[PDB]
Amino acid sequence: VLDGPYQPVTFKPPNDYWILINSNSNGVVLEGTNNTDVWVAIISIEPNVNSESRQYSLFGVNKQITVVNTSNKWKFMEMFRNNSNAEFQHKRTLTSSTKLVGILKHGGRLWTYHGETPNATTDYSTTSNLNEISVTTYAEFYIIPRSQESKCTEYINTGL
Ligand SMILES: CC(=O)N[C@H]1[C@H](O[C@H]2[C@@H](O)[C@@H](CO)O[C@@H](O[C@H]3[C@H](O)[C@@H](O)[C@@H](O)O[C@@H]3CO)[C@@H]2O)O[C@H](CO)[C@@H](O)[C@@H]1O[C@@H]1O[C@H](CO)[C@H](O)[C@H](O)[C@H]1O[C@@H]1O[C@@H](C)[C@@H](O)[C@@H](O)[C@@H]1O
Repeated sequence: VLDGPYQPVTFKPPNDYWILINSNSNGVVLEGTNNTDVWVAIISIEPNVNSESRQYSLFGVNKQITVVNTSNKWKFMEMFRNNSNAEFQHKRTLTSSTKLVGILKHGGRLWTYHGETPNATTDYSTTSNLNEISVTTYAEFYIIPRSQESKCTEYINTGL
């Protein structure tokens, strides 16, 4: 039985649970910060978009990012910085036919998926303040224990 769907909210995800977000839409999918050394946002770009400048609100502030996606898959850009005075930079990308995006707090690190479905894999950003990372989701989501991560990886890559 799936733990969800839950509607968009700001919360503090517990350690060792995947938050799996089911985006139908373009724009910001999630954003998270501990206000110290992690700011992350995942931004969705629909299929077959030629190069263009778009505006996104990250933590209440408007940013202009130039995007492109000539694929028939959706593209999710992971934007990141580790300091409040820095600018957001593109760190990684997930290219997806399923439109599911994941985040996980585990083992002193923050985990997301990247690469291209059906072979998306996990990678991490480091932090010395993991517990304090909160997230705001902009679409409905499910919660899946890390003990069942192979299921979450299956969903990411082949659909709910
Ligand atoms: C190898 C592994 O288990 N991969 C896991 C990944 O594990 C990390 C994680 O636990 C971090 C925590 O900070 O520690 C890493 O290990 C450290 C170790 O403590 C020290 O030796 C240190 O000095 O260095 C190493 C490495 O830096 C662990 O390796 O955790 C992530 C987040 O949950 C998992 O996504 C990842 O799991 C693998 O993911 C692959 C896709 O990228 C692929 O799907 C693999 O099948 C998958 O592994 C399988 O599932 C895991 C959840 C776990 O059950 C593993 O045993 C299993 O093979």
